[PDB]
Order: sequence, then structure tokens, then C-alpha cells
Amino acid sequence: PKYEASRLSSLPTTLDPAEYDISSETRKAQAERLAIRSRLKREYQLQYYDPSRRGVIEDPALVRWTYARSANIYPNFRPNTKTSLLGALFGIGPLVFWYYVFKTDRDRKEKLIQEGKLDRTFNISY
Amino acid sequence: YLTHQQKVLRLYKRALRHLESWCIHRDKYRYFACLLRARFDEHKNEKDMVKATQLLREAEEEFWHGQHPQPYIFPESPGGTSYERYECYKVPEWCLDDWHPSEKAMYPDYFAKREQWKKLRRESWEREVKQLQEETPVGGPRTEALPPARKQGDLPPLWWHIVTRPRERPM
Amino acid sequence: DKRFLKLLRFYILLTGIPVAIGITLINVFIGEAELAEIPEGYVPEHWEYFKHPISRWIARTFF
Amino acid sequence: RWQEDPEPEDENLYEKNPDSHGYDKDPAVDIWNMRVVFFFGFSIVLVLGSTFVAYLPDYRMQEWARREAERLVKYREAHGLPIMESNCFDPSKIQLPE
Amino acid sequence: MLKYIIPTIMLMPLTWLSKNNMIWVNSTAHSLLISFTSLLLMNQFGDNSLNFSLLFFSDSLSTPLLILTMWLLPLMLMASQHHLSKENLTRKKLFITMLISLQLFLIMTFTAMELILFYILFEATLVPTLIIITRWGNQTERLNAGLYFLFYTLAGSLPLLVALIYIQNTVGSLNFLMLQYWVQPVHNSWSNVFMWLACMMAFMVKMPLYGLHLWLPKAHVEAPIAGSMVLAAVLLKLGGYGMLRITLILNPMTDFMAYPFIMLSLWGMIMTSSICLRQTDLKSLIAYSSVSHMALVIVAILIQTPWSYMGATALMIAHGLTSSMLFCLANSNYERIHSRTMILARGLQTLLPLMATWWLLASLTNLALPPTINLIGELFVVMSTFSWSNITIILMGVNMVITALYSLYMLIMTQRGKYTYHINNISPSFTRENALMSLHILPLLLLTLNPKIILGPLY
Amino acid sequence: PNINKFFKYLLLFLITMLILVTANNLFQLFIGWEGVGIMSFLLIGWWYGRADANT
Amino acid sequence: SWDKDVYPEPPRRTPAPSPQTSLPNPITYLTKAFDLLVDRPVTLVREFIERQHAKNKYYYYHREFRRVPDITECQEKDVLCMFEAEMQWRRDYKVDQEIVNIIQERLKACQQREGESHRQNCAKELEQFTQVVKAYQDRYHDLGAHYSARKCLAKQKQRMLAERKAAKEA
Amino acid sequence: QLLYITSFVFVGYYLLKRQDYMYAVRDHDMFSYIKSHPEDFPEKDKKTYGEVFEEFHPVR
Amino acid sequence: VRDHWVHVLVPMGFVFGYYLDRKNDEKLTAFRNKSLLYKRELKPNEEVTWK
Ligand SMILES: CCCCCCCCCCCCO[C@@H]1O[C@H](CO)[C@@H](O[C@H]2O[C@H](CO)[C@@H](O)[C@H](O)[C@H]2O)[C@H](O)[C@H]1O
Ligand SMILES: CCCCCCCCCCCCO[C@@H]1O[C@H](CO)[C@@H](O[C@H]2O[C@H](CO)[C@@H](O)[C@H](O)[C@H]2O)[C@H](O)[C@H]1O
Ligand SMILES: CCCCCCCCCCCCO[C@@H]1O[C@H](CO)[C@@H](O[C@H]2O[C@H](CO)[C@@H](O)[C@H](O)[C@H]2O)[C@H](O)[C@H]1O
Ligand SMILES: CCCCCCCCCCCCO[C@@H]1O[C@H](CO)[C@@H](O[C@H]2O[C@H](CO)[C@@H](O)[C@H](O)[C@H]2O)[C@H](O)[C@H]1O
Ligand SMILES: CCCCCCCCCCCCO[C@@H]1O[C@H](CO)[C@@H](O[C@H]2O[C@H](CO)[C@@H](O)[C@H](O)[C@H]2O)[C@H](O)[C@H]1O
Repeated sequence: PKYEASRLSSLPTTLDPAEYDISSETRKAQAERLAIRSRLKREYQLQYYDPSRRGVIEDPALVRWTYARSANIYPNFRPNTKTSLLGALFGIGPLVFWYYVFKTDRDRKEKLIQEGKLDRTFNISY
Repeated sequence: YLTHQQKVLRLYKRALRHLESWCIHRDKYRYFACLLRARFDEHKNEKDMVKATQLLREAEEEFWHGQHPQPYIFPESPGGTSYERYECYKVPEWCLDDWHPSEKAMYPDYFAKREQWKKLRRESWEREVKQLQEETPVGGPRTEALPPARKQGDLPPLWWHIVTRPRERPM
Repeated sequence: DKRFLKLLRFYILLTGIPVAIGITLINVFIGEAELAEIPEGYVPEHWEYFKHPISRWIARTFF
Repeated sequence: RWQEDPEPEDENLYEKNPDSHGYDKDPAVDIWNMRVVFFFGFSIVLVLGSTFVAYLPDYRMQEWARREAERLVKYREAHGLPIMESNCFDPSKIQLPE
Repeated sequence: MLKYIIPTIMLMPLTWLSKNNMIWVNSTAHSLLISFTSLLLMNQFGDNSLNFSLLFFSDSLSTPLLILTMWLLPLMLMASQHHLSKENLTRKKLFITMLISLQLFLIMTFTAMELILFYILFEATLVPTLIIITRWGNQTERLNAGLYFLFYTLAGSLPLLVALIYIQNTVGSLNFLMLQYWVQPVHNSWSNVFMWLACMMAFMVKMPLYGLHLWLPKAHVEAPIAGSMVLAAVLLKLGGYGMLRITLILNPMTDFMAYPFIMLSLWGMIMTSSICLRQTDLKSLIAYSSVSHMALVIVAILIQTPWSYMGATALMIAHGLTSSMLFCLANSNYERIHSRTMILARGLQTLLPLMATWWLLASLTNLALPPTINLIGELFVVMSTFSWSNITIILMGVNMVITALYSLYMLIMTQRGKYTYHINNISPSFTRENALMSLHILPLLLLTLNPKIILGPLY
Repeated sequence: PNINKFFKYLLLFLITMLILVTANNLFQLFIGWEGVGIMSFLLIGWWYGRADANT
Repeated sequence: SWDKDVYPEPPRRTPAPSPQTSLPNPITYLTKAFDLLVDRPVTLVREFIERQHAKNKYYYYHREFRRVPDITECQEKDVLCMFEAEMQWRRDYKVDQEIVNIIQERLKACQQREGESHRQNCAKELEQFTQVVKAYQDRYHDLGAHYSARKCLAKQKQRMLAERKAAKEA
Repeated sequence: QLLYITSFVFVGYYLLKRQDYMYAVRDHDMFSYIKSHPEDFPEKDKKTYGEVFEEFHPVR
Repeated sequence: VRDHWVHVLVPMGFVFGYYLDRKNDEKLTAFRNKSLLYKRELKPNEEVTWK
């Protein structure tokens, strides 16, 4: 019985067939990843351990993340068949849906009240 | 980043801990622990590394099928019932710098000794930076490892936040 | 944090105790008005339509 | 590039004045600032203001309405009258169309 | 109202003639005294409003808004005096002058008897507000935020001016007492549809209605703390207060004209509440929370029932204090770490124990824990919209769940967990900061003991 | 170290439950209803440095 | 302390103690202790306070509002007459809210008092509650937040027109 | 500074005088025209709200 | 005192404002003791019913 990955349940690393077939080209890439991580670690630790520092060690990665998650969207937005259809589907559609739900409910209720078939015997708070 | 040997030894430790979770009773666990150790021993001297990798891959598939869905976890290990329990009590040492003078006055001996550590940190820092400069290749460090102090009177570079970290049971 | 709470406590009680004592004395040694029909030909002041002495004083003084 | 001053370092008010209330660098001004805020804010507005609200003379006539309702319910039930009528206004004063 | 207008004006000579080092002490003390005297507006009657003169009147709606307005001024001076410490003396006094002039316009706005007078003062508040944001905001984007704020308002308020003048030509008066008696029903026609929109859109943009709300998260992220406090606490309520008044003369057309705006609000509050769960900037999160809370007020005003009008009034007061608190709490973190990013500084309950209590209390009012006036207002609206249509309870109920999630998410992320290792400048809470927090929450919780005074004319 | 606060939260827990049990109207009952829920939140997340407790 | 006709109460019927046990009743002794330890000292303090009050007797009055012409007798747009008619209507509206509250209070007290026999023994209170709620609903329901005497009169005339129409076709 | 105040007040006084006179003239013209043309400003027949029919619009 | 004379500005603004509010009332007495609800006879020493 093979593992079937899903969006919310990743494939275990020990069952990943690419985990074992490791080439010299793949070891070279892993070494370069550890060099970037080590270079950033050193840059951080030099400020983190500095006895004269008091404040926040600004992290450009955090600044880039908060900037991307807001200000950078509209400049890189293109009106096309995808964003327009998603823009319409989840922008106007719910308002029209709820309009008909509530409008239909209220027309039915108002027609019964006028005909005197809605029980409002003790309804004096509104 | 894990060698073949490291992968095998990690599976052995992991498989035994899930076996212990199934067996529960010590005499029963001892019996099946020896049977499992025998299975690793039969292929101990495999030389054809292609076969060794296939044995490791098949073993991992076997572990996944037979793992305990609720294995035992040491209380303070990640996922344990006491993991991170005392983090709320861990306060960094720099917080003592903001104590009111009357608060510091209650521990005259502690804060006198604290000033000695701060003096030691201050006088050691420039040499720590220099040692890292002269020992680091041009393109920056390639690993996270740090060196010892080389001369006498020197301290290992970047020692403060390791030496002065909060106690595991700080209150 | 301890100092702020002491200061907050002190300034609340600074007027809080005089007011609490002042209300107790007023309720004991003055008391509330008692309901009565308007005597014929008498026009009460607007502050006389209220029961509690502090309420009457508020209406009389400010309102 | 241009001639611009460097960014100053943020100053911790507690360094010069460990007793600082955080209002002013001048200790005398700092203490007075704390006193007006605490006295006029808490002693006056909140304590006396809360007391003033507690004794508002029958705010919006709720108590008078209850007394008036009791008077009407007493008189109406004594005389065998309906406690309340559907008509707010006397029909004899109304001229319907057509 | 002259007993409040003149002493408010006198705050300006007081600030300019004070000793250099006593501008904050003097302006704070005397604006607290003005706030004290504002409790005399509680002389309200069961039938008639408090009609002072030909220009100004007070009733149970404007009175609570007046008291909130005058209370906020000393709180704003407390919140501002720290980040303005380096500012030179003359510019400090100009800042205080803008706050004072804002209060003067606001108290006149809420008591103006004539609607065109209300319009001019309603518009006048833009000028100082825009100056505060663009001149004393911190970042480059305050200039854009100033423009969006200015032109969103005027795009709606200019049509309101035409409608108001048109009404006076047709009716002969814009005095609100006169309109109470000379109001005539609004018949169906395309002319009346656009008269309705002209009468309402300006107030919708200020609330803000969902779809016209995009200016508000901008304004908050760029404003100084005092700007955020007055924006959230009072300036949003100019729309609600305006709608509560002008709906008098729009019946029965509101019966069907309100439908699109009820749909935008009912669905809008769930969208904005959901958006709060993913916001990365603390000020922006609080800003989106306001849009969701005010969507309830729009619905309440538009369905026009006694319960909905009482709930709308309580919500406006309750949100005013809560949102002002939340901005002040977020600002006190900003003054230490100089970033609005919510995930930057974590586990602050370990470092600032008492400030974490204020964070807890503010969050609990934001999610409307009973019996806070935040809950009373929300509940009264939920009760009245249920009669309007039983299906609304599903949308109202879902929003309550999402509101709790994002309120506690904000509390958990910033106050709990592990502290950030490298942030080593979290100095102890100042007396000023603690007093500022308590001057929000204490009146808020005290109002629970006598809620009637914030329930409005329909009480 | 915060045993005093712990016992205060247990007492507040008990008070909101008694409000719930003795309430004669739904608004009063709702006060106790939500009170016990919020006290549950504060006591379940007692060890707040732990992510699982906050979750 | 209050008018018994407005807030009626049946005559209370208490059974006499009729023990069928040799054990003493702990409630009897706690009642004696409570009367001695709690009630008597409380009564003494109150009697001291009532003596002080008797030295400073003063009065307050229930405001009387003379009747003025109602909205039916006001010429269109005559604000001076409309204002007095409108304020009177608002005062009556507040009074009618409290009359409903009195009847609801009677109903709720009957339900608790009659215990498990409340469904039968509270019929008169239930009937009175039903009638006043109907009368109140006719007057004031559906007027909206911007209610007035004008809107109330318009609603009544709509109801009158419906009643006349049905009566004709009969 | 004194002459600034005095100059403003002096000119302001006369401008206010003209302002009030122009509004008095407007009222004088309007009332005379209404007298001259009674047929265009008939005295309105006023009914009470008991006699006037207004539709009721329920808010439910 | 030259130190504390600025502290009278706002309190005097309130007194002046209070006084002008009362002056405003003297211009709105067209119906004093003339409303159908409250109109009555004057007491022997009374000149006006309110001011
Ligand atoms: C806790 C401090 C709170 C400070 C704010 C309140 C300050 C004012 C407190 C009330 C002062 C006394 O309140 C006032 O006393 C007298 C009673 O003697 C009342 O006066 C009434 O009774 C007295 C008899 O005693 C007679 O003059 C007369 O029958 C009548 O005027 C007033 O109607 C009442 O309002
Ligand atoms: C929340 C607290 C607010 C604090 C406000 C602080 C400012 C207080 C301003 C005080 C103004 C007092 O103003 C003055 O008071 C006296 C009381 O002797 C009143 O005195 C009058 O009250 C009524 C008026 O019908 C009558 O009984 C009688 O004419 C007289 O007693 C005056 O009508 C009023 O002109
Ligand atoms: C007839 C029309 C003209 C009407 C003029 C009426 C007012 C005339 C005021 C004349 C005196 C003005 O006073 C002049 O300005 C201010 C306030 O005093 C003073 O200087 C000021 O500096 C700072 C504020 O900036 C403060 O310390 C303090 O307010 C004061 O010392 C000057 O040292 C003084 O020379
Ligand atoms: C519906 C009722 C309310 C409608 C109100 C609409 C009126 C216009 C409001 C905004 C006016 C701001 O005026 C102008 O707008 C544009 C974007 O819109 C701003 O420009 C900003 O967005 C544009 C477009 O992404 C970017 O190229 C630019 O880098 C950025 O600064 C200008 O810097 C500003 O000067
Ligand atoms: C009804 C109105 C209520 C308004 C309330 C306003 C509160 C204002 C608080 C003012 C704080 C006191 O302000 C300050 O007090 C002291 C003593 O009086 C003055 O005088 C001071 O001068 C010097 C200090 O340099 C010393 O001699 C001594 O410290 C003191 O005498 C200061 O010159 C004044 O700046």
C-alpha cells in the first residue's frame, strides 16, 4: 500500500525516492544551500552577540514579506480572463446570491402578514 | 546531508522506539528488540551499495506500514506533553538592566557579579570578532561550525548567548 | 507596573472615599424625599419632582 | 550623496531618570504631568463623573412613566375600563375618506 | 453649546501662551476639565430634546458622541507627547492646535440643528485631519493616504451638498426640528433614487461601507497615533450620526433602496473579518476590524427599528473606545520596536505583564464579551436583524466566530509564545502608557453599570 | 510562580458557572455562558509559551 | 410600600408545622440563630436610620401633565400645535410601555407563585397579558425608529378603513 | 495693531448696515408684490390631520 | 501670578460661555408661560415663570 500524498499531508521524507538517489550534482546543490544559510547565520550572529547593540535586528526577509503581501500586488496585477472571472465570481456573485435569499424571504413574510397568516401574537419588540 | 550510515542508524533507533510502543511490557520488548537487531545484523556487511540502498528503502516502507499511530514521546521532546511548558518562565538576562535601583538593591551580591560578566563580555568582544575574520575564508563561512579560542585568556567566539541562556527550570 | 497600580489606587480613593462617606452621611442624616400629593394651589419647583437629595441638588443646581 | 544628518539613536527615558513616568525628560515636569492626568482623569472625571451619572434625576422620565402607569392601571381596573385600547386616538375626531 | 465651544477655543491661547515645557501639562489638564463639564449634557427628557438655541441642540444621540469626543482630546495629547518630543516647540503647538480645532468642529457638528450647518462642520473636520496625517505621519505613503482620504470624502459629500440645498428649496427648511414635522414621504421615481443616493453615499463612505472602505486601512497605517484615535473613535461616527438623522426624510424609499447596502454590509462584515485573520500589519488589522464592526451599524441604521437604533448607538460608543484602545496598544509596541508587523515581537506577556492585561481586556471587548456595552450593542442589532429576516442570524453568527478568532489571534501572536531573541529594548511600561490604557477601558466597563445613557433617543 | 493568579482564575471560573446556574433570564445566563468559555481559554492556555496550549 | 391593587397577591396560606419525627429540625434552630444574630442587629441599625429621617421630613411629587389637543386636531404643518401633540403622544407611548411591563410582571409572578399548577391557576393573568399586548401592538407596532403621532394616526386610519370595509361586506 | 482692528470695524460697520438694508428692501418688495397680486397667493384652506389621509408604510 | 495666570483662560471661557447661553434664553421667551401644557397663573411675587 503506497503512500498517497495530499495537499494537507506531505509525503514522508523517508519514502521520497529522490531522497536516496543522490548524485554529486545534488550534493553540490546541498552544499551551496548550506553556504547561504551559514553566511546569513554569521551575519545575524555578529549583530545578535554584539554587546553594544540595543534594539531590533532588522530582517530584510521579513520586510520583503510584509511588502509583498500588500504594496507589491497592484503594480503586478493584470486584468485578464482569470482575475476578471475570479473578480466577478467572488465579488458580485455573493451579493446577488444573498440579495435573492433575503429578498425572497422578506417578500414571503410580507405577503403572509398582509393576509394575516403570520403569527405575531406577542411580537411587540423590533 | 545524511550519509547512508546515518540514515540506517536513524531508522534503527526509530524502529526500536515504535516497537517498544507496541510491546509495552519490558520482557516482551526485550524479546522483539533482539529479533529486530538480528534483522539489521544479517545485512551488516553488505558491500554492493545499490543493494544496501534498496534494503534501506524497503525497510523504510516496512517501517511506515508498521509504525505505531500514537508512539511514545518523552514528555519534553517535541510533540510531548511538557514540550515548551516552561518557556513562559524563561526571561532573557538583558531584562535585569531595566530593573529599578531599589530592585537591584535587594541583590547587591548578584548584581556585582553580573557586572563582572558584562565586563568580561565587553573586553572579549573585539578579539572574538577578529578571530572569526581571520579564520573565515573569503566567500564567508560554508558551515555553521564555530571555532574554540586559540590563545589563553581568549573566550570562544560568540559565547554569550550560549553561556547566559535561561535555565531549563528557571523558576 | 506596581507603581502605576498604587498611583491608580490612590487617586481613585482620593475622591472615592470622601464621596462614599459623603453619600452614606447624606442617606442617613438627610434621607430621601417622601411621596406626597401636590397641595391644592401649590406649584412645585422642577427639582421637587425627584426623590433622592443628590438628584434634587443636581437638577436644582445645573439643569 | 547629499549632506543629511544621520538618524539619531532612540533614547530610553529610564537611563537619565529611573523614576520617569514617561511624560517628560524634566523630572519636575514629568511628575506634574503624571499628577494632573491622574487627578483630573481618575479622581475627578471618573469618580465624580460616575457619581454624577449614578444620581441623574430620572433620566428620560423612565421612573415617572412607571409611576404614571401604576396610576392609570389602578384607576382603569377600578372603573372596569380596558387597561389599554387599540385606538391611540378617538375615532370621533377622525374623518375617514370616502 | 457656547459653554463648550468657548472653553474649547480658549485651549488654543492656553497652549500658545504656556511655558515652553508646560504645553502638554496645561493642555491635558484643562481639556480634562472641559470633559468633566460635558456631563451636564445628560439633562435629557423622555419626550423633547435639549434645544439650546436656534443653532445648536442636543439629544440622546448627540450627547454620548459629544462626551466621547471631549474625552478623547486629553487622551490624544497623552498618546502624542512622546513621539513628538524631538519636534520643535512651534510645531508642537501647531499639532495641538489641530487637535483642538478638530474637537471644536466635532462638538459643533454633533449639535448643529440645521443640516447645512452640519454639512460645513462635517466637511471642516477634513482639513485638520488631513494635516495631521500628511504633516505628522511617518512614512512616504502618508501623502497618498491623505489624497485617498480627501477625495473619497469629497466624491460623496459634494452630491450631498446639492441634495441638501435641493431639500431646503422644496421644504423651506433644513432645521432638524422642522423636518421632524414637515417631513413628507419620498415617492418612487428616478429623481428620488438619486436624491436618496446623494443623501446617503457621503455617510456611507465615512462609515465606511464595504466597497468604499479602501481609504481607511491606508489612512490608519500612515496616521500618527492621535490621528488613528480620532479617526477610529469619532470621525467614522460622523457617517453613522449623519445617517441616523437624514433617514428621517427618506421614508418609505429606504424600504427598497437599502437592499444593496445591507447585502454589502452583511457580506462585507464576513469578508473584512476573514481578512483580519491574514493581516500582517497590526494597525491594518485593527483598521479592518473597524470596517466589520461598522458594517453592523450600517445594517442597523438601514432597517430602522427601535432595537436596531439603540444597538447602533451603543455600538458606535463601544467601538469608539475599544478601537482607540487597540490603536494605543499597538502604538506602544511601535514606540519600542518601530515596526507595525504583528509577527515581529512575540511573547510580550513575558516582558510586559501589565500591558498584556490591557491587551486581554481590549481583545475581550473587541469580541464583545457579555455584559460589555460592545456586546449589548452587537446583541441589540442581532435581535433586530433577526426579525428583519431570520436568515441573517447565520451571517451574524459566523461573524461572531470569526471576530473571536482574529481578536484572540492578535492577542496570542503578540503576547504569547516565545519572545523574539534579538529584540532587547522592550523597556518597562511607562506610567503614561498604563494610564492611557486605563482611561479607555475603565469608562468602557463602567458604562455597563448604566447602559441607558449610551442607548440613544429610542431608549 | 503564578499560583496566586491560578487560584484567582479558578475562582473566576466558579463564579461564572454559578451565574450560569442561577440565572433567571437569558441575558444573565449568557453572561455566565460566555464567562466560563473565556475562563476555559485562559486556563487551557495556562502555559502560554507552548504553541499547543495556545492552539 | 406599593399599591396592592396594581401588583396583586393572593392571600398566603402557610401550613402549620406537623412533625412526625423525634429528631429536632435543624432549620428551626438556624432560623432562631438567624433571627438573633442577623435580623435583630439589622433592625436596630435601620431603626436608628429611620429616626434620623423622621427629623428631616420633606416631600417630592408626581408630575402632572395637563391634556393638550392631539395630532388629530392639528392643522397640517402647524408646528406649534404639532409639537405639543407630538410630545404628549411620546409621553403616552412611554406610559403604555410601562403598562405592558406591569402586566408582564404580574404574569411572571403568577407563574413562579403557582408552581406546578401555574398552567391552570394563571389563566386570568395570561388573558390580560394577551389583550394588552394586542392593544399595544395595534397602537405602536411597525411604526419604525422614526415614529410619530402622525405615523401612529396613519396606521390607525388604515386599520379603521379595513374594519369598515369588512363590516360593509357582511 | 490698533489701526488694523479699527479699520476693520469701521468698514465692517457700514458693510453690515448695507447688508441689513438690502434684506429689508427684499422683504419690502416681496410683501408689496404679494399685496398687489392677491390672486397669486391665496390663503390656503387648512385641514387637520384627522381629516387628511396619509398612507401608512409599515417598518416590519 | 505671572506663573499661573494662563490657568484662568479655560475656566473663564466656561463662565463666559455659560453666561452667553443664558443670554440666548432671553431671546427665546416668546412662549414663556404661554404653552398649552405649562401655562398657569403667576405666584404673587413671581414676575416670570423662568429665566
Ligand atoms: C457624596 C458627595 C456627593 C457630592 C454631590 C452632592 C452634593 C449635594 C448633596 C445633597 C445636599 C442636601 O440635599 C438637599 O437637602 C435638603 C434636606 O435638608 C432638601 O431640602 C428639602 O428638605 C429640607 C428639609 O431638610 C427643606 O428645605 C425642604 O423641605 C426641601 O427643600 C433638598 O431637596 C436636598 O436636595
Ligand atoms: C458632572 C459635573 C459637571 C461639573 C460642572 C461644573 C460647572 C458648574 C456650573 C454651575 C452653574 C450654576 O448656575 C446657577 O446655579 C444656581 C444654584 O444656586 C441656580 O439656582 C437656581 O436654580 C433653579 C433655577 O430654576 C431655582 O431653584 C432657582 O432659580 C435657583 O435655585 C441657578 O439657576 C444657576 O444660574
Ligand atoms: C490694541 C490692539 C493690540 C492688542 C494687544 C493685546 C495683547 C498685547 C500683549 C503684549 C505682550 C506680549 O508679550 C510678548 O509675547 C510673549 C507672551 O508674553 C512673550 O514670550 C513668550 O515666549 C514663550 C512662548 O513663546 C513663553 O515662555 C511665554 O509665553 C512668553 O515668555 C514675549 O516675551 C512678550 O514680549
Ligand atoms: C467612489 C467615491 C470615491 C472615489 C474616489 C476616487 C478619486 C481618486 C482617489 C485617489 C486620488 C489620488 O491621486 C493619484 O492616484 C494614483 C493612484 O490612484 C496615485 O498613484 C499611485 O497608484 C498608481 C497606480 O498604481 C501608481 O502608478 C503610483 O506609483 C502610485 O503612487 C497618485 O500618486 C495619486 O496622486
Ligand atoms: C481650575 C483650574 C485648574 C487648572 C489646573 C492646572 C494645573 C497646572 C499644574 C502646574 C504645575 C506647577 O508649575 C510649576 O509650579 C512651581 C511651584 O508653583 C513653580 O515654581 C517653581 O520654580 C522653581 C523651579 O524652577 C523652584 O522655585 C520651585 O520648584 C518652584 O517654586 C514653577 O514655576 C511652575 O512651572
